Amino acid sequence: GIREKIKLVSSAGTGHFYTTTKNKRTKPEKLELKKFDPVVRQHVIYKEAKIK
Amino acid sequence: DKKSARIRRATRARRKLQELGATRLVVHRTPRHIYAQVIAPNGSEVLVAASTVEKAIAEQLKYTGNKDAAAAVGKAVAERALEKGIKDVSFDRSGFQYHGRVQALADAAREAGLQF
Amino acid sequence: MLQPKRTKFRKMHKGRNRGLAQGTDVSFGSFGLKAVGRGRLTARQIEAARRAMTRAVKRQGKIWIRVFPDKPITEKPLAVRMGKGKGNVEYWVALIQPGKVLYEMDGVPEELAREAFKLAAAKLPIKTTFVTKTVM
Amino acid sequence: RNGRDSEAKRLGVKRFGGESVLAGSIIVRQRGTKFHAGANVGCGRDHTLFAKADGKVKFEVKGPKNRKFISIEAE
Amino acid sequence: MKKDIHPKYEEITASCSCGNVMKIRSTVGHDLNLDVCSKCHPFFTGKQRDVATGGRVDRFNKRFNI
Amino acid sequence: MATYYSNDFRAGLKIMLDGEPYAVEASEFVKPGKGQAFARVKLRRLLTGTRVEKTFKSTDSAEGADVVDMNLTYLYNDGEFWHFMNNETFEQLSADAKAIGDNAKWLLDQAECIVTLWNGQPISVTPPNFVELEIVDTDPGLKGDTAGTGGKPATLSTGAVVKVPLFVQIGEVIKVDTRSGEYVSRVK
Amino acid sequence: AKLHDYYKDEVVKKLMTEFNYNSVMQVPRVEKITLNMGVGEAIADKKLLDNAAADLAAISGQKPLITKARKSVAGFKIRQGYPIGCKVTLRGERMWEFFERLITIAVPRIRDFRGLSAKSFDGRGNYSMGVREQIIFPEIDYDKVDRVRGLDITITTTAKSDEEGRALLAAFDFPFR
RNA sequence: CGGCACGUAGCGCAGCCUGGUAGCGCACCGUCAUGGGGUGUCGGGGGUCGGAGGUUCAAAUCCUCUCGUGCCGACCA
RNA sequence: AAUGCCCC
RNA sequence: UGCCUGGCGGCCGUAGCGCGGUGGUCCCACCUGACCCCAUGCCGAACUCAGAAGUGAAACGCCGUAGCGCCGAUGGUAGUGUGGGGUCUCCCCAUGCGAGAGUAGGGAACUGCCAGGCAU
RNA sequence: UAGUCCGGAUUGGAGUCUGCAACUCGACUCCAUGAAGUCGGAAUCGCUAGUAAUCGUGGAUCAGAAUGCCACGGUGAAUAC
RNA sequence: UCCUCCUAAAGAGUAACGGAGGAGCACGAAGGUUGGCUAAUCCUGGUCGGACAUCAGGAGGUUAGUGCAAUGGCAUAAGCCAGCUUGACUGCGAGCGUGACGGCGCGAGCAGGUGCGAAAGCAGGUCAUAGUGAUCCGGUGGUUCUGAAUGGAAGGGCCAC
RNA sequence: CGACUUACCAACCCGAUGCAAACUGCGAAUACCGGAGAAUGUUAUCACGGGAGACACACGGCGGGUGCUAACGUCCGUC
Ligand SMILES: [Mg+2]
Ligand SMILES: [Mg+2]
Ligand SMILES: [Mg+2]
Ligand SMILES: [Mg+2]
Ligand SMILES: [Mg+2]
Ligand SMILES: [Mg+2]
Ligand SMILES: [Mg+2]
Ligand SMILES: [Mg+2]
Ligand SMILES: [Mg+2]
Ligand SMILES: [Mg+2]
Ligand SMILES: [Mg+2]
Ligand SMILES: [Mg+2]
Ligand SMILES: [Mg+2]
Ligand SMILES: [Mg+2]
Ligand SMILES: [Mg+2]
Ligand SMILES: [Mg+2]
Ligand SMILES: [Mg+2]
Ligand SMILES: [Mg+2]
Ligand SMILES: [Mg+2]
Ligand SMILES: [Mg+2]
Ligand SMILES: [Mg+2]
Ligand SMILES: [Mg+2]
Ligand SMILES: [Mg+2]
Ligand SMILES: [Mg+2]
Ligand SMILES: [Mg+2]
Ligand SMILES: [Mg+2]
Ligand SMILES: [Mg+2]
Ligand SMILES: [Mg+2]
Ligand SMILES: [Mg+2]
Ligand SMILES: [Mg+2]
Ligand SMILES: [Mg+2]
Ligand SMILES: [Mg+2]
Ligand SMILES: [Mg+2]
Ligand SMILES: [Mg+2]
Ligand SMILES: [Mg+2]
Ligand SMILES: [Mg+2]
Ligand SMILES: [Mg+2]
Ligand SMILES: [Mg+2]
Ligand SMILES: [Mg+2]
Ligand SMILES: [Mg+2]
Ligand SMILES: [Mg+2]
Ligand SMILES: [Mg+2]
Ligand SMILES: [Mg+2]
Repeated sequence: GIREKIKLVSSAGTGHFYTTTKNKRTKPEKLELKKFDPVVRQHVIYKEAKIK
Repeated sequence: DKKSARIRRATRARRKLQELGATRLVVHRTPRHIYAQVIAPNGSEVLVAASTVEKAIAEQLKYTGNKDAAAAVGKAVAERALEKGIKDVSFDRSGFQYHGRVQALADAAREAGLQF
Repeated sequence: MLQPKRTKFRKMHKGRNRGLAQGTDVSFGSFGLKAVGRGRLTARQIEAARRAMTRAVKRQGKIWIRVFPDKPITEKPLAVRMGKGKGNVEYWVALIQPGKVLYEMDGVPEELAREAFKLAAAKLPIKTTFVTKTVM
Repeated sequence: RNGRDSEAKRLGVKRFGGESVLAGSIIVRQRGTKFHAGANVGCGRDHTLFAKADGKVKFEVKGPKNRKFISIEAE
Repeated sequence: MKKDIHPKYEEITASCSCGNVMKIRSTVGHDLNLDVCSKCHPFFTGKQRDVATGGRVDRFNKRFNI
Repeated sequence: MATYYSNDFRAGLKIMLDGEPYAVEASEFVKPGKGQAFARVKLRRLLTGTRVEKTFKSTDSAEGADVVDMNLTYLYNDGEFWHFMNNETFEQLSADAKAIGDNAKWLLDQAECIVTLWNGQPISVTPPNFVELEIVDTDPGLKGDTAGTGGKPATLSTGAVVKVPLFVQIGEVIKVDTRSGEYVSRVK
Repeated sequence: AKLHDYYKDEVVKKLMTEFNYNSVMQVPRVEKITLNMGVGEAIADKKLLDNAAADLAAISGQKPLITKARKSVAGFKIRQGYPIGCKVTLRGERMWEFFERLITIAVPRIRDFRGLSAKSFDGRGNYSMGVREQIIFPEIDYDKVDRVRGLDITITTTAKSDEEGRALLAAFDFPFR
């Protein structure tokens, strides 16, 4: 239960976002990945953020 | 047992080709020679074979185990195949690193026409 | 008192005892005590029979115990209801089928072995018989 | 401290030897590759061998290790 | 042999007190002065003087006698 | 904050009853013939440090709390605060006056002292059992007419006062037990 | 390469006439000299391991490989994966140069040299030996060095038995005895 | 019977939660002080955790089984 | 005007 | 066509191990060397590359050998479906199926495609 | 300014002398070896002037066998409110 | 409540306060791909070094390993190492398995857009099976779909705590 | 500092003998799935719809767990 969940918000200017979990303790640095963004149908970088 | 090592290296891709049922072009590089032959999808029957043991190439060449000789036998095998009507194959490096002599044979074959 | 030093599991299913026996040949010694009946010997009965026969030969010759109690037999305590898990191991048992040779002995005359095995068998719940060694 | 078995998983063979089969139908459900995939059959992520064409199931024992192979004769 | 990985390795002269000069490739960088090389080491004319067995009754009778 | 039931928790748990952390030290579960079961727990109030007595009902129960203890090492004091650090995470931390009550005179620097933190925040520090300290002030002992041992009052570099035998003068490091506030040896 | 030429010109035919070999490929020939410096104190201090690696790179002509704990052993508080050693493999001209340097400079320089053993031979010809001070190699200077290390040499040969391996080193007039 | 919480230096207790070091008091040993004993002062030593099997790189600590000692009730019939 | 017990 | 050797199969121990012998014209392996392609968590060891002075030592291939492994009986001796029976915790009879282990024995593989040397 | 050119213990080898006789058990010499020790815990001792401190010398006993004992001089202080 | 083995009678299923154990996770690499490699344990030789570190050879053969219990599997490795990366993608889905149902699982193949590979190709998480909570109510972002006269808006709907 | 003697215990291998529900380098009879064929069977099969009851079973045989291979015991599978 130490592994919180996060959302990877799109950098394509949309509000689209994935959602996974990261171990906030051993990897404090933000997660940045390139996932498919279906609202513009491109592969764009995704920058993590708080679920809120 | 270098033999067995490279055979184990080849076995996976060889069985994947077996399963995909593709006509595969195999090579076998020794220090003093290089060989090639395309084998029917069942694997038991061979279609055309071009080797640097054949006089038709051994005469034209100066040394047998080197990149230009590999390109020569690659040209030979792609030409013989295309003549026989085979033009779509898959390359089976048979365990050897795709580099140097084997890569030269592959580029010569691609150039002479064998689509892969 | 024979008992396995370790066992993989503590308790064992009851099971049945059907069929003939396996070690039906006197191999080591020259005489043996073959079982004719069918049942389950305990470590206590095996030890009692051994004591009887070794004393009857007066620490002479060589004997072999061809069976070994490995089956753990359990019992419920007294004044306890019938549910609530399996019991707890009381003693150990070696299932016996007809023909299983139980004890062996050599180095003593045939008649002395006869008497020793009589005194032993008088303490076993199975009906048994004397058998001698045979070639082939 | 006992009595905690699990739900049965319904593994086993679903279409036995010489059985007509549409493409995409499970043949065997297993845990490990007790049966390996052969001609025209696949291997799922949990090692369930399914059909990849239509035809009649066949069981083989090919291999240098004497393994069991499921193959579909495409009829 | 990689390029920047390994240290320098050049031909270096080694002179001993035996009077033997030796051209050797090594990592010592500068020249090299030896005190004892193979051919001068007291290894083949030393197996007796480095044990010194002797005999006590001989020592005694040399010390004195009747 | 998993809720805990009375006939479940043994010693060691840190229950959170009534906006206040506690610590079960002992507990006696009773199941009498013909009546509701209960536990007589010997609780321990974990903020003032007083032992309370609570008979709990099988059903009556409480949520847990994040009260934990591990080995922090004292660093420095500044104004009203004491700061300590871990040797396995190196996480910085700051306490307050309340937490360090009467242990102010026992902590010097680099002492490895167990602290209880709650809500990720210290509430009580325990000075190492024996601390080496130096004496700021003493009256040069003169045996005079003493026929018994005598003893002598001696302030220390941290303010504390201890009875030191007679010879310890000034500038001599002594060893005191924080537990009893008493001299143990003059560490050479 | 001096010793290598010497080998090719004298030692092969000497061993031929010695052992009545039929094919020249039968004669034992060395393949690699392996240098090892197991520094158990590395878990306590890694800079010690780095200095040991530097000293080994000095004694030989190569950067050393940092061996690591194959298994996790509690008897020495080593966990699997810890860097606890150094290694150098020497083949070819580097092997021959180090071999010459060793048997001609370092062996004479070792303290109280009464000869090397003739029975440390693996039973398979492969010789191995050890040193107790790394300063016996002129590459490193004892005023520059801080801690005295050790190491062990390992002469791997293609000798079937160890009799022929020892005879090979004797043909190389190895100073064992 | 179960459950349950203990078993750690000669004695009494910590530690154990949250694996890597076993600590505290008295006692014990040797000086000193004293006419001598004691109180006192200065110095020293001692255990490896009831036992066995597991997890683990490693168990006083975690699991499980045994042995021993306490405590609770084993009721309505 | 701190402490200072006992001697078969 | 006959034998040798390479690769790719079929088959998956009657096909594998062991011991003895043997092969270099060709092929193969070792081998030579290393600026260049490429490489070593160091090492031309391996992986590569450029070649042909030497050797069949190792390996690899082949021949022989029954010390193992392995196969294995037509055929004979446990269990069991159906029906009936008993002295019924376990057996018997009629009928159908019929092992496992062991014995005799077999066994030093068989074969397809295409490629290089003596006879033809 | 270092365990050192401090310290000399311990041990190996070789000798001298006395004495019937230096093994147990003498003293001394030569070569090598080079421990502990870096000013000493609680406590405790002597000394008020040619004294303490320090440096040598002799004698008795005695063949040989003193760092002990008894004497002798050399240098020579601090403090006593 | 869930997972593994036996009971369980050679398809699936099968009870007991029957016999044994585990789970309420971990991982942005411990995933994808390409290339490469093969263990445990003993023997001998070797500086400190020793029962056991690191080095070398030999015998051995997967007795090893797999993030975690047990079972099946794994050498083409599913085990170990390295480079580049985000397929731990979005919309679907022939056809099957498993459920009283709610549901749960497997899946070739199609479209868009990537990753590795020379290429054939592989990739919609991890050797597989535990690692979980229906509905209501409400929160956050998107979205003209609705919007009580009309234009907005509030509030609902659709999509993703 | 080295060790000499030897009434006991003995791992690893080798030969021989047994045991196992949670052992398997072997392995049936039955049962189960699929295909084909004849005879027979008042479609006996499946789907959709209207109406239900029922979900306390018992004993005997066979295979077992539990119990004491005790019970007109108890819990399953099949008839
Ligand atoms: Mg997701
Ligand atoms: Mg039996
Ligand atoms: Mg060898
Ligand atoms: Mg009532
Ligand atoms: Mg008194
Ligand atoms: Mg030749
Ligand atoms: Mg090479
Ligand atoms: Mg040539
Ligand atoms: Mg057989
Ligand atoms: Mg038969
Ligand atoms: Mg019958
Ligand atoms: Mg048979
Ligand atoms: Mg053979
Ligand atoms: Mg000094
Ligand atoms: Mg004198
Ligand atoms: Mg010292
Ligand atoms: Mg005085
Ligand atoms: Mg006076
Ligand atoms: Mg004097
Ligand atoms: Mg004098
Ligand atoms: Mg005199
Ligand atoms: Mg004087
Ligand atoms: Mg079943
Ligand atoms: Mg049913
Ligand atoms: Mg549980
Ligand atoms: Mg791969
Ligand atoms: Mg070793
Ligand atoms: Mg294993
Ligand atoms: Mg992987
Ligand atoms: Mg469906
Ligand atoms: Mg897994
Ligand atoms: Mg509700
Ligand atoms: Mg509401
Ligand atoms: Mg809402
Ligand atoms: Mg509108
Ligand atoms: Mg309105
Ligand atoms: Mg709205
Ligand atoms: Mg079985
Ligand atoms: Mg069935
Ligand atoms: Mg009809
Ligand atoms: Mg109906
Ligand atoms: Mg029923
Ligand atoms: Mg009875």
